Amino acid sequence: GHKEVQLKDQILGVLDYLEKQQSAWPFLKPVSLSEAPDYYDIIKEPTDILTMRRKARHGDYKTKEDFGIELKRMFDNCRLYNAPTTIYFKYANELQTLIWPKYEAI
Repeated sequence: GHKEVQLKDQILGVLDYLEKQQSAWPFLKPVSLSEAPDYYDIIKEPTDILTMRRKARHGDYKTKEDFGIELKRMFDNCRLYNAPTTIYFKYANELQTLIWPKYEAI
């Protein structure tokens, strides 16, 4: 109904802002299974911006918190897989800092 429609539109607005930040490049699409099988040996709940966008468009987020859990996991996955000294880890920190207030405002 209208609450789910409104929520979808708000989530897509957050993902739009997310996707245009310089620190978003590592997170735009799923990690290639072909290129990086070892990634999926460590990360068992993968996600990325494109997958969240497609899920949102198709109504797969029933509540704000369902989206929040997956958005948080995107950053947590990077900081589990990659070392603290990598640019990826730093970009995860920078991007989460930027986006979390937008998420809370939903």
